[PDB]
Amino acid sequence: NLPNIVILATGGTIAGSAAAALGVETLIQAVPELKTLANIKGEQVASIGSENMTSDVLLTLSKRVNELLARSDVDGVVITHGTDTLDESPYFLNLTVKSDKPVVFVAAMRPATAISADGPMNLYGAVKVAADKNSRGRGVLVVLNDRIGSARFISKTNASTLDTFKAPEEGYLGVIIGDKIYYQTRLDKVHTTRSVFDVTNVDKLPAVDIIYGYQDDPEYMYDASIKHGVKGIVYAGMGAGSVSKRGDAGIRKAESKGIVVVRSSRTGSGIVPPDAGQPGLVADSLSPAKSRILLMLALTKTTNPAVIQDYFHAY
Amino acid sequence: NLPNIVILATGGTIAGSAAANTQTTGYKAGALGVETLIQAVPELKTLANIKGEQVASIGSENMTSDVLLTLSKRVNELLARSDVDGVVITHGTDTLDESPYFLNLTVKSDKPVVFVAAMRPATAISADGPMNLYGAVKVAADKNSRGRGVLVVLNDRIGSARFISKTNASTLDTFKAPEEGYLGVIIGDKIYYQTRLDKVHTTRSVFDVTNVDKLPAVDIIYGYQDDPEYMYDASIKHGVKGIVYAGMGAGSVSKRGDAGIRKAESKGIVVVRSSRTGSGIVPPDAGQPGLVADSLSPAKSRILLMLALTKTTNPAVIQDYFHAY
Amino acid sequence: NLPNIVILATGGTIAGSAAALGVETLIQAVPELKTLANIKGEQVASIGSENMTSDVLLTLSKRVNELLARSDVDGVVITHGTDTLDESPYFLNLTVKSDKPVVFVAAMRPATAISADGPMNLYGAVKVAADKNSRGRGVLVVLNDRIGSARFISKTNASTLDTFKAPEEGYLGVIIGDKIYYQTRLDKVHTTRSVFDVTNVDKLPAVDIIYGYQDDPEYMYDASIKHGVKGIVYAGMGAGSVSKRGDAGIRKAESKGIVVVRSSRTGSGIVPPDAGQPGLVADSLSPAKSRILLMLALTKTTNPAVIQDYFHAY
Amino acid sequence: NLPNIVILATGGTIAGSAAANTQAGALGVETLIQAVPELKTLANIKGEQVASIGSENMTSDVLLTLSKRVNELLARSDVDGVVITHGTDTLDESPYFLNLTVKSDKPVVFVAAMRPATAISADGPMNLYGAVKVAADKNSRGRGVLVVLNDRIGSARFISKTNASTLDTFKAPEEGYLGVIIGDKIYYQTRLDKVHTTRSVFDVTNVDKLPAVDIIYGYQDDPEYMYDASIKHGVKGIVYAGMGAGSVSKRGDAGIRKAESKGIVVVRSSRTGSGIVPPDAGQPGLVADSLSPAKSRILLMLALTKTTNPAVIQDYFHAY
Ligand SMILES: N[C@@H](CC(=O)O)C(=O)O
Ligand SMILES: N[C@@H](CC(=O)O)C(=O)O
Ligand SMILES: N[C@@H](CC(=O)O)C(=O)O
Ligand SMILES: N[C@@H](CC(=O)O)C(=O)O
Repeated sequence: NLPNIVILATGGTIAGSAAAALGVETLIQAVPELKTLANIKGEQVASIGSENMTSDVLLTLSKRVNELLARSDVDGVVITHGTDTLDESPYFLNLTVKSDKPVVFVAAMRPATAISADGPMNLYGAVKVAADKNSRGRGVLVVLNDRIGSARFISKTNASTLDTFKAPEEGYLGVIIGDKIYYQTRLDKVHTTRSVFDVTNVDKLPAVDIIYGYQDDPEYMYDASIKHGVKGIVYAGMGAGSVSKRGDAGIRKAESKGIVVVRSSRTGSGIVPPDAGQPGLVADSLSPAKSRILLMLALTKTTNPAVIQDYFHAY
Repeated sequence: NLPNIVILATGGTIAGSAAANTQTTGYKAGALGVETLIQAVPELKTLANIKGEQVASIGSENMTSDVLLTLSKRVNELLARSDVDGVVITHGTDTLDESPYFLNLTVKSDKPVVFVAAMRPATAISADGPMNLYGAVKVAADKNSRGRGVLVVLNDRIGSARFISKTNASTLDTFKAPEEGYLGVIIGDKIYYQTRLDKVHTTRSVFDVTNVDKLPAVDIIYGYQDDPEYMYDASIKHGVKGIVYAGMGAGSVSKRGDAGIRKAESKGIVVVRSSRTGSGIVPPDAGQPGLVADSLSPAKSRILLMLALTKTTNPAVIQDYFHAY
Repeated sequence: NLPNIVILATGGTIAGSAAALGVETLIQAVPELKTLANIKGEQVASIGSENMTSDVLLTLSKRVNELLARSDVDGVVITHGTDTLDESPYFLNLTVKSDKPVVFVAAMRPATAISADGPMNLYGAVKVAADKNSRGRGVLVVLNDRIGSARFISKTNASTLDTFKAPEEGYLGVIIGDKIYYQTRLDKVHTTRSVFDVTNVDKLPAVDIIYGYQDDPEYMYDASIKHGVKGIVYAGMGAGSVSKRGDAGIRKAESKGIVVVRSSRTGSGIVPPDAGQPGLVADSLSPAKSRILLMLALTKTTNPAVIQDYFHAY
Repeated sequence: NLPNIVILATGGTIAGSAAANTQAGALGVETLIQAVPELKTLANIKGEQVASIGSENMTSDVLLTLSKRVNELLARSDVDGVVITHGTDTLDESPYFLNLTVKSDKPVVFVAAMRPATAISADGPMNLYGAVKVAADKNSRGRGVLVVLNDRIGSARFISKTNASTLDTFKAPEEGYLGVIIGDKIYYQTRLDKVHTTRSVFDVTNVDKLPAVDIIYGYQDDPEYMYDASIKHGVKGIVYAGMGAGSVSKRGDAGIRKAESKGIVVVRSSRTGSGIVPPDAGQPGLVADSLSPAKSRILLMLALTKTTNPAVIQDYFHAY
């Protein structure tokens, strides 16, 4: 009679130890309170720092997620993950998961052996959220610090705080307070069941690099991407994707070689607006790191700029 | 009879023209002169005797350190004069993260140095420029602005060069510091100071570019999943003196990054691990290469690192700098 | 071919003169509205929103409902002051019953100020209202290039242009470079799905807001009691926490049939249920929005459990 | 060798228990101290139990007691600083009281915790550690009264509970934090540009009862009678939690004026949660500057022990 939730562990600080790494079965054991929310099965997809998360491991994760959500005896899925790269992995699965069932990413800033470690509660909130049927159809979820954020908006905004994960402009989809879920907001983009993206039959994703925008920014960074035959480049623009004349050169250069370039921003938030005056596609409100994921996945369907641009406004 | 303020222009949307007023995105930055700017706010004659000066007429995307030196040498030139009470600097927003901070390190006077910008062209409806400029001259003329570090004014806020930054691509209230706030606000034609910068700045800064003609080259390299090593090889192949890593979370290096950083350190390039995050502390970790950016943005870390390398190549001296400025 | 939009004028700083105004002056001032829609102006009232009252709200609410029921009205823009934009839009959010966009707009600076925000806000509001894609999103609050939900957004700073924020909830959408980007949707009961109708209401119940604080006087409840208020909202310390003096005074009111909601003086967040304390609980609703919900709920029911649920659903 | 730090306990959720860890009985100061053995690496601790209450119930009387005692401790050469355990519900006020009230350079760090000590991932232990770390840094000196939760060091003058229930609640969007605590080092970033502690004129050393000040909220249809009830019960000051920038409706206008008739001092603050309420000649009452309703009661309250002069009280609000 209780929901059947699978915890796929991938590593991260939620799984570390010290005197201030640890497998899935322990994370579960450190919170016996999980018993009261779901029947839990644990599975170890990887044990790496999320900084070392790569498109390849994401292909395995995504495939295993869809494989499990296809099952009649799996109600939702909770994914244990680091925070340094939690910007990208949930957005990946938001684009790539074929189910309506809850996929929920959980993480912690303090390791399990820290004074007032956030992992235990984050995990509890994440399983509770996953075990809720009202949690379906919401897109991939990101749960830490009592907040349920959308994979499309939520990112790490502070380097070291427990409350890092924010989306200033779009808030949190909802909230977990006093052992109650409080949904307030619904993502208004294409995701999960409605997404045209399918990585089920993909062995390898196209390479996509990220170039920063800044005063005196080198044109030779683009030459690198161009040389190594990268498929896409995400410019992390000054302000609203603004390019200097080196950005301009580098980008236009890349574009003649058939490299799809998307101008995002280095600011943290907001719309990069369309502009005939500048080269490259526009990222809408997509962060540089999430733009990479969308571009990377977009480059498995098409190379067409207007089409991909279309994705960038809808996804 | 009243304070003598000088406005030094560098271009930017504050001085952008556009064909129509409904249009907010995609125009000509630095199309108009400091005199056109000043003329549109005749209210400034209530605050200051104003002299305008055109240092540059570029969009701040194209702001180069070469113009920064020139600008920094000029501010110091003026504030040393008896007839100059404070400077206002009109500037783009795209790169207003870095120019204020630069002069925060290189200005040598108590006097107010207030950068000012607009998110909307002068032609836009409800253009923020005039009010912003009014506030900028206000702050500058007020003796009580003295010794507060270099200041950034937009949207009735007075932020510190050290903390403030463009936090949104396109909104008027872009310039924020979640963790540090604003030194002061401007409300009902009054200045309210609330905060002071608890870092080293201006008069007490050890960095002096009065006689420097070429600042050392510093590249920023982003952190992300599947980040390539070859970007580090690129900076090395080009004789760069410092690299700022815009790291994942608190400057976390991937395998590729660790190796890339480490190649750079071999050939004597100083590496600072900053954060793509947007705020907060990158703490020392002796299990990771390069030094640590404290709470300085990749943009700002690039500036300090650059100016640091004019003084020393000592990794420990520079690490001290990040913790102090 | 171009959408029909009625701008309903209520007053506010968006319509103020200085030495450093009717709906038609406002319209005249943004000639670019003509590119967005065909515009009719109406002056519902001309007050500072600080002087906005339930009975003017009713007049407005019915008029809005009346306008939106026409074939030839596509949407409604309400010009209004900021000091009470917390309340007015939420009111309409529950009482309106078309999917047609109802867009409140305001300005922190008067039209005469350097870099006055009125014109641009008014432009945005109309653009939003004239967009087919705006339908059925609940009542909206446009200022400073954001589309806020009436359920969430509130004045968070006394005097800045960007005052209107909902930290926990962000914006519904945004207006950048002359285009609208919708991003999130109100996951609460609103407009067409709301049970709250005021068509047949002449006077709304009286509801007071009492502030929570160290040494808070119990007599404030005694006062609200003397004047036979129907409901009290408590702007509690923290998550709606009562002192002994608040505990007893609320319990006092509750025994006289007055319905008490416990909200927060904090600015955001959930006041969770608690059997150890009296009053109902305000979910994430502010004190000012709690008033609007409670006073409307009092037109329907006096039943604590039903009222309580409204606060979790609406 | 190590700094001597006194912990003064007043109660609060930091000292709060519950039946299960997934969700109240009181816990002593020494229970809080033994829960964190790592404190001994930071300082010598003395525990002192001043009160044991929810901060809902914190009164101006106990704050007087809390003040006199903190001044008495800090006056000693062998006391380097004091950490105060206090509920979150009324940390808006107590800290600011002490900020005007303490005569010492020496750190006064308030600490609290949003989740009970009993709760899974409870925030009490780490918060206090932080609070003691700050109180035992000699660099915490001369910064005014300090508030530590969620790794942040906030100024008493600015910081407030902005969310009902979350861990990161205590913010000040316009002013930020004075410092933060990250990876077991303190990082100072900002200084309070206001009169505080040693420069304050507010002396309650010989004050037994504080004047009464009510807070009356501003809203649509706001009743004039709140003001009358304030008046009837001999209140010496009223703080107005106004609409926008302390804006008064016809009723608050009449009501304030009435209270001004009786020599009740009124301050127009704001219900919004941040920002400047400007002077407006065409409106009654004094003006709060950027002070919240809660902190305004506190500043008004103390000003009325010193003076009843409208001009002088207004100066306090632009200075403190
Ligand atoms: N390096 C860690 C950081 C964290 O989880 O907080 C990670 O795996 O992402
Ligand atoms: N592209 C412009 C943006 C602005 O100033 O608002 C610049 O940086 O010059
Ligand atoms: N007093 C004005 C303030 C404003 O609109 O900004 C009002 O009507 O609310
Ligand atoms: N009721 C508690 C709330 C808390 O501390 O979290 C108090 O203020 O004492």
